[PDB]
Amino acid sequence: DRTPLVSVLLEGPPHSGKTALAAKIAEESNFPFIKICSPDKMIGFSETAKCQAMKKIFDDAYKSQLSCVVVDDIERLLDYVPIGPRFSNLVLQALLVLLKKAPPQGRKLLIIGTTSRKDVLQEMEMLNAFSTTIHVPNIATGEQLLEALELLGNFKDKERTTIAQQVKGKKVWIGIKKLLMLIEMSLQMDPEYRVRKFLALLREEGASP
Amino acid sequence: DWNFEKMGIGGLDKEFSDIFRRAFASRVFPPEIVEQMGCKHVKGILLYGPPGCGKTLLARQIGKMLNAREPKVVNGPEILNKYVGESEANIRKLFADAEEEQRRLGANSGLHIIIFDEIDAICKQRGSMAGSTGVHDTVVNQLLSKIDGVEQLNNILVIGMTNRPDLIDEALLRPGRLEVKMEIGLPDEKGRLQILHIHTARMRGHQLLSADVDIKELAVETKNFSGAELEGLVRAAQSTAMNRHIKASTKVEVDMEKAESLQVTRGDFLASLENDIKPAFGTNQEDYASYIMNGIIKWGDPVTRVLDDGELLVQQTKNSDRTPLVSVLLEGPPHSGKTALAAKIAEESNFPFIKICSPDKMIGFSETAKCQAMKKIFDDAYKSQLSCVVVDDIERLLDYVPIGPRFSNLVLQALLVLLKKAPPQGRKLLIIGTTSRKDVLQEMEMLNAFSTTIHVPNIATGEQLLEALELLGNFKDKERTTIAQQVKGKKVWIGIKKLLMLIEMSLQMDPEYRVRKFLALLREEGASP
Ligand SMILES: Nc1ncnc2c1ncn2[C@@H]1O[C@H](COP(=O)(O)OP(=O)(O)OP(=O)(O)O)[C@@H](O)[C@H]1O
Ligand SMILES: Nc1ncnc2c1ncn2[C@@H]1O[C@H](COP(=O)(O)OP(=O)(O)O)[C@@H](O)[C@H]1O
Repeated sequence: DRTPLVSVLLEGPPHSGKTALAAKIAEESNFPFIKICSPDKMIGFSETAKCQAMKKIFDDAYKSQLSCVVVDDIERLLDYVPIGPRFSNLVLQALLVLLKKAPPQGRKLLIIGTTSRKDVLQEMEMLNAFSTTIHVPNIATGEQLLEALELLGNFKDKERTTIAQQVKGKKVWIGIKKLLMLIEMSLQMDPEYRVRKFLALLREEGASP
Repeated sequence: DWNFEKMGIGGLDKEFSDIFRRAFASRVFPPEIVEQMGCKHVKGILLYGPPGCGKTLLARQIGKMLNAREPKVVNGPEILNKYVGESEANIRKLFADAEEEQRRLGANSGLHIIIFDEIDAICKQRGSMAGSTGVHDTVVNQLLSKIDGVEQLNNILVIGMTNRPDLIDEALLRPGRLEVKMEIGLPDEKGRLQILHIHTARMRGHQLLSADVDIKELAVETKNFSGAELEGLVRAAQSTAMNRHIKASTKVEVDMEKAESLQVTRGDFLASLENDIKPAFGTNQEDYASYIMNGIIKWGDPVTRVLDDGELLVQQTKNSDRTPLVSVLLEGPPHSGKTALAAKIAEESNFPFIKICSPDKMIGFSETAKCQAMKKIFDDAYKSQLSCVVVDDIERLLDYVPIGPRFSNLVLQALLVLLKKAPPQGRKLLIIGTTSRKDVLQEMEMLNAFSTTIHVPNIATGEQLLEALELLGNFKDKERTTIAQQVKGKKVWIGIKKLLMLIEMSLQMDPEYRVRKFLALLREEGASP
């Protein structure tokens, strides 16, 4: 009752799977009113239109005894691009004002964010508004890679052994979505050369943490 | 009576049954039980889909089915007038007969039908902010007041048709107003079969069609036709058959009975298919001739490598379930001929819907117009079971110039967003980009959105240039030997288009002095990366 408004930021490396986890949390919330404010439904909008859309979503969110709103891929809303830099000021000011506005008496709210560039948000003095942050990591060991390959269920036992013998000798750094894409790309060759191409792609993609 | 087929509509099996069940189930049941229950009647429905797929026809047929009076067709753009209180007056004139007849006859009145066409051009979301009210904030208010107001009308039905179902107000779609929504999409094989039967029943009856015409074949041939396209095909075929009959009669003194025997039509169908009808949601054969103009000549292994990689990507995007969206980027030095290979891959794709987006058609356009054009192209691409879209130059769409640097941010955001949006369930897409400056793209952080990259190199050996000259076949044997001896050294660096231009320029001198000019031009050019 002393904290009617809460916030949280989910951040990590790209191709790591943030939106899915945010949606899963929202679904498991069991709240009467759940919404998503994504940037792919505002293609071509100017600044003021985006401001109006965000305000309209939050106005509706303010008319229920409970709520939950997800703002995902913030850096797309702000219109950021490293050259310059350049971005939109009106949207940033609107978001900063809305992140600390209390609903009418007796009602409650919860906001979840998402991003892939934490430092750039830190430079704008934004992390002073979010109450806390959570970190989503990538795959960082051969055992986890083999476990994921098993759970997906693509390769046989002999191929599992062949890949393990070579891949258990060091550490790896790869996201989950990229892993699915690599598997799908590998499966287009003839049955003989599948594992070789998979290993070649994995070696090429591998980079220092 | 339902008999969807008898009425004159084919391919609408479920989008008719659901309508009949949900909306019209309380108009035909015995009045006694309906009155005993005490349930009102639905007050309208909404139809949205691609143009030319048979919406207005369904509205008129529904109107005729219920013994309703003559519908009042209205066009959305025509209601607006520039004086105060003229648009509202027009919107308020359509509901006169219903009010008068209910006031007179009590509760035994008939049924009136009103058809709004392009309902999204007068009814847009109202502006909440003070001082930011729209210009058409009164038409919507008048329409909302009339549809369901203080005085009830229980003898009306409003049918609205549109194409952009997401711009319409949200107070106009609650269960009281226009509470049923339906989608009419492009017909599949069975729908085309039914439509062709409906449109050739008359010719079959009058005994004019040949015995060698097979409707199933023509059903398979047309892949993304709508109804209007099929009807136009039939009419064009019959017209060309008439023209052939007249030509045969005039050319020769043959008996008229022979001409009437020739009145049967077999080749007309294929001729019209290949030369008369141009689908909007189908492959276009007129553009590849304008991009791959001089053809693909195999001068080395790199061409084979690139084509094989493209084929692999296509085969992946066809037969996958975990990746409905795939992207690829062709990058290389200038004048290497990237657009030609991209178009060749697209042509060899064998996909129902192929389109090319290039900046040549956007001269003088402001950035917002370019955004709208790209959005429309992708929106069209989202309506087919398979697709392929080509973005020609990703460096002129941005208006990049090294000084500054200066470019347009909004188009870049549109591109970055549109490379991640997946199509509706079950449909698949493929995107091929073509660029000449990959480093600047990497600076903008666009190179991480793509999936894979392909490299298109230049000629880098003497024997490759000699083989290219052989394939082009311009110079004779002695000049061939002279050139081969001169540049046997493998330190050449030239683009294919530049090679064509140099050959054309060098050919303009007299027969004696032709090799020297070509060699001088080649030497003047660069010789290393
Ligand atoms: N193997 C080949 N690869 C590419 N183009 C070829 C080949 N053989 C012949 N050509 C011809 O070369 C020309 C290719 O020019 P194209 O328009 O693709 O250039 P480009 O690389 O897009 O140019 P720029 O980057 O300067 O805009 C076409 O006439 C094509 O017919
Ligand atoms: N399902 C169908 N079966 C047969 N013909 C159709 C069908 N749908 C459309 N047509 C043809 O298309 C023509 C025009 O359709 P139209 O009413 O203009 O559609 P829209 O509402 O998209 O403008 C009609 O005259 C009709 O012959």
